[PDB]
Amino acid sequence: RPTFASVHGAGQVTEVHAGDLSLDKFIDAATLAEAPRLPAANTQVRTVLLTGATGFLGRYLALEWLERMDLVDGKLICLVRAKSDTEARARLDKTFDSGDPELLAHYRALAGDHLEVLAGDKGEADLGLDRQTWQRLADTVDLIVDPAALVNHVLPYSQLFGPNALGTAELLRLALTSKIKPYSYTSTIGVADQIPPSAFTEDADIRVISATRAVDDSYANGYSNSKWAGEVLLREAHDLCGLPVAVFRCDMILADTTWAGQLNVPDMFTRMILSLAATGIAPGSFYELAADGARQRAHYDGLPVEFIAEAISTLGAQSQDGFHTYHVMNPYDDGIGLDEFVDWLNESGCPIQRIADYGDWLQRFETALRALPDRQRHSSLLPLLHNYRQPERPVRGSIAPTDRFRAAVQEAKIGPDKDIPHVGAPIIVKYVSDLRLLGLL
Repeated sequence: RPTFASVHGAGQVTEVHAGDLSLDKFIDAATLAEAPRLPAANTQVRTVLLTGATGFLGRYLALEWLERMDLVDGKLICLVRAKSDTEARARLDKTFDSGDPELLAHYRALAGDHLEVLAGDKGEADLGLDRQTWQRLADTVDLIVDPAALVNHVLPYSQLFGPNALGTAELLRLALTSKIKPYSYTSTIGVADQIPPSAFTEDADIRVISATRAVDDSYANGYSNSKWAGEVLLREAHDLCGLPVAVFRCDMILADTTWAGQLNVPDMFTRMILSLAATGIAPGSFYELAADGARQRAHYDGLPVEFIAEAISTLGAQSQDGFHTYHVMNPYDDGIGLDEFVDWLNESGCPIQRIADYGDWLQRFETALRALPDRQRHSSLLPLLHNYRQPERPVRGSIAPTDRFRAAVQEAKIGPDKDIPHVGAPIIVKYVSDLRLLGLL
């Protein structure tokens, strides 16, 4: 099998190059030679392969695809990690049994005729699948939707290579066999960590603007490198056979209001809301104060999960030809930041008082967190407090450009706003109600 050492280490690896991620290292010559000669899958999608359905964004994508497949009497095939197909199906079923009877009924009804779950692993040859089954997927899948990844901000690229880079290449083997398949991929806006902002855009070829990258100790260095590698491989595949590709660079994915009991508990944002609610204390401002000591206008760049899933699905690779990259970010200079979230929590009846001095708040906050019972404390912000030692510098809008994504969302009239949504009080309040349902508050 291809490995991080084999691909990038041909001393230790201190830098990686886009050029090293050539398809010949991952895919056999016969497949590569044949790919440009193959026919395309039917433009009308009737079979979808979705990875990461047990994930937070992934489960929302599974609902979108189950609904879409229900329209056309089609099939959704989900690749899930488990020791057997039966166990894999049980894991997915559990994902949707969260204390919301309506969600459970909706999933069950759709799943009965439109869902197939296969146990597998992206890092393994043939996705860990039986060869005949892999061939069936190659023959029948009309779209690959691939949000699965190991999302870990502290691990090195050497360890994230298998699930995130090699895993992309394995899916590409499928996309390049029998019939050419559109591929929708989620990346991270964090790939910009090593790219000059003046050069970073949606339209750019990632291989050109990020040809060489460092391997080091900076935050999320490994994770961002791993996601970049998947984008590079997709670019190589597109040059080879023209497969339609949609890359969605995401960041903060928030909970949403339709279904109860659905949160990404370990996520830093979830931990922050639980912590504020449980302790009842917030700082005068989460952000740097102005010269006159006033609270400054700020914006929290995050988007609710249902909107993101709908956008990835509607604007994805099956929707048009070519290679398209989108920045799934909240671009508004709307004044809705962490301080506003605290105010919304209070308006909802969750009493949170402000401690004016940031340092004073931080010490009181750590003490209060330490005093919480184990179940709350374990899911709190305490293990991540080092990230909050200083107040945040406020930003008006997003750090990333969103011109292509916003225009596409507006053109497709996605969601209630027919545009990228703002974050509102219901999103924040949903964290509290869900935390209560889950037993954390």
